[PDB]
Amino acid sequence: SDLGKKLLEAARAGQDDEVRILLANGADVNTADETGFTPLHLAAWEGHLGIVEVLLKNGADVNANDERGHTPLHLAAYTGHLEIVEVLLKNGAGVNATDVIGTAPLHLAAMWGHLEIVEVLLKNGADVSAQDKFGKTPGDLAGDNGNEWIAKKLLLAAAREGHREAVERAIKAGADVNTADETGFTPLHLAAWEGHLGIVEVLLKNGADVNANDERGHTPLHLAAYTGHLEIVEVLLKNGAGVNATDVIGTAPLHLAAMWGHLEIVEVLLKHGADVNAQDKFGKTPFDLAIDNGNEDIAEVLQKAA
Repeated sequence: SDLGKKLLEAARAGQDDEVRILLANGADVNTADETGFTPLHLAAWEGHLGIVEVLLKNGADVNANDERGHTPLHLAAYTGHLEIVEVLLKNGAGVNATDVIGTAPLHLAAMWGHLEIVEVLLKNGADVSAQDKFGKTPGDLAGDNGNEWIAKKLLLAAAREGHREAVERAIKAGADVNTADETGFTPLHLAAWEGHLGIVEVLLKNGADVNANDERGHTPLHLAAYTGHLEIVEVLLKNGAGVNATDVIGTAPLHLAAMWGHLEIVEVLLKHGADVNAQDKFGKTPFDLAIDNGNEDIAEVLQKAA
């Protein structure tokens, strides 16, 4: 096992050239010392991007467990090397790998304040509601530690993915219910777009702006009529959400509801009192967009109202 101890000292030191000589000689790429660290762990700790790509292309397991239950992704979120976190994820690493306590890479990335590391985990399907042994969520790890900006980015991912439990606790921690992302989507937009009704009423009960606009003037009432979730449009209109509100292109929720074929939504929009006369920037009424699309039932229902 002399080739493995010199491989661990070469992968930790950063001499990538000695790794090439020893791997071509037949050294095990997944040799574990007394602690269980594979060369992929030590290279992800010291931050040598060159050695990691060599170990991953010859057959190093991307989910190598040490004695403490740390995968190379767990050590990649703790050090803060953004370039190393995405290389492991593209090879098929565990986005929600647990620790001895149950700590996932989403927990460690939000604990030390690595925002760009937290953002890449959320793209690869990370569970924000993942719980460890003590009952602390990355939303709790972010709001208590003092990283309120990371708590906003974590609250937004929870409303988009659909984890209802990890939301009200962050509001109890002082999180902003009207916080927006890069495009302006509040958690009210993300909850009505994916069709997860459970946050729509509880976020509405705390005091979220129902007629809030994004960077392009899109209110959450527009998104509810687009996907066709009728049970969400009824709750939004119950509180007095703007039904005649349009975006920068003049697109009303009636324009979106008539394009995709949602008869039960078009009726409830006409129930609260919406004008068919509204047009977009192309001079197109909800009647004309339903004719070319291939959906005549909506065109006939508004024709009876016109």
